[PDB]
Amino acid sequence: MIQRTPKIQVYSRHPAENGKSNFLNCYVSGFHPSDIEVDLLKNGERIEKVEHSDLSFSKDWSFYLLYYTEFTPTEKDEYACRVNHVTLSQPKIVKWDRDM
Amino acid sequence: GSHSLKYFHTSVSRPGRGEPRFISVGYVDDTQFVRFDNDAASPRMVPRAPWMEQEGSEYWDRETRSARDTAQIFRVNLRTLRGYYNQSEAGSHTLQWMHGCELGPDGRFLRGYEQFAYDGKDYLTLNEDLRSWTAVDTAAQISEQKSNDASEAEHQRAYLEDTCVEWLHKYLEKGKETLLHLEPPKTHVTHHPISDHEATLRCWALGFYPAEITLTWQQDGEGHTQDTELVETRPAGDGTFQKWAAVVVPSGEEQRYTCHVQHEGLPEPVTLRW
Amino acid sequence: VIPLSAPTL
Repeated sequence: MIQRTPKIQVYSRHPAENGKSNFLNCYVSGFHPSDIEVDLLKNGERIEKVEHSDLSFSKDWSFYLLYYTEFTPTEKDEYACRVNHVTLSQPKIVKWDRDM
Repeated sequence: GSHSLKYFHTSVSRPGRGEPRFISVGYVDDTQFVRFDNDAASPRMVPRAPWMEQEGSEYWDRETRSARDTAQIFRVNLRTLRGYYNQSEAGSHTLQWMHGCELGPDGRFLRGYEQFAYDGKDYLTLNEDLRSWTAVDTAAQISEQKSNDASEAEHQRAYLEDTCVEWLHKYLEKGKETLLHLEPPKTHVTHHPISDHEATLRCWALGFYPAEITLTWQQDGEGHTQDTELVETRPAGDGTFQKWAAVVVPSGEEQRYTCHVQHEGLPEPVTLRW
Repeated sequence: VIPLSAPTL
C-alpha cells in the first residue's frame, strides 16, 4: 500500500549548444511501485526511439530510472518529459529548461 | 579508498500477464556492470560495462544459472507472502532484495549487509553479526524460522565475507582504468535576474565520478544552507554525475556569495563566485 | 557474482 510519487528531472548531458548534438535525459526517482512509463517529447510529440537504464533502487527501497535519447537543441524546438505512474492524477509533463 | 560490490533484485507479480518481472543489477561503487532482466531480448545475465565484455561464456553461464534460480525462488516467495498476508491473487506485489560487501581504505572487509522488502518496506534483515535475522512482523517471523531451519545465514555470511570480497577484487582489476579513476567536477556559475532587485546564482558541477559531492553556498564566508536550493545528484548518462545549487541574492551583492565544491577528484576544495 | 543461495521466505 506504500506508494511514492516520482521525482522528475529533465536535463541535457552537456550544456546545450543550439545546433550541436547532445543527449536529452529524464531521470525519475523516489517512486514505488516500479511500474512506470516515461516518454520524451519534441514539440509535444513522443520521440519514438528512447532508451533507459536498468531498474534499480535506493536504500529506502524507492526506484530510479534514466530515460534518454539523442537530440540536437535549437532555439525554436521545445522538449519535455511525460511520466505515467499510479501516484499521479494524470500523466505529468515536465518541460526541459536548459538553465536547470 | 573504500569500494563495494552490491546488487539490487526486484520481482513484481503481474497476475494474468505472465511470470513475475524479474530484474537484477550489479554495481561496483557507482558503476553498473551487469544485469539480468527476464523480459529482455536476451533474458540472461549480460554485461553492462565495457570492461565486462571480455568475460567469457563460463561466467555468463554461472551467473545466468544463479539469476534464474533467484527468479524462481522469488516467484514462489511472492505466492507464499500472499498467503501469509491473506492477499488476493489479483493484485501486483513487489519483492526486493539488496546485498553488498564493503572494503575500507585499508583494503579489508569492513561490512556486509542483506535485506528484503515486501511492497516497499522492510520485511527481513540480516543482522550485523551475519548470523541471525530481524523480522518486521509475524509473517517475517515465519521467514526467519525457515531461514534458521535451513541455516540460510551461513550461506549468506560465506557469500558476503568470502565470495563477495574475492570478486570485488577481481572486478576492481578488470575495470581499474575507470573504477579507480577520480573524475573531478567541471564547475561554473550562471546568473539570471529575477526581479528589479534580485538575481539567481546557480553553481554547477558537471562530469564528476564518483557521485558523492558537497556543493554549498556561503554568504560573507558563513553558512547559507536554509536559503539554498539543491537538486538531487543526477546521472549524466555517460557514467558521470551532475548537481547544482542555487541562491537568490540582492542585485549588486553577488560578489559576497561563494560556491564551495568538495569532491574526491579535486586536489583541493574549489570556490567559485560571480 | 551473485549469491549461490537465494532465501526461501
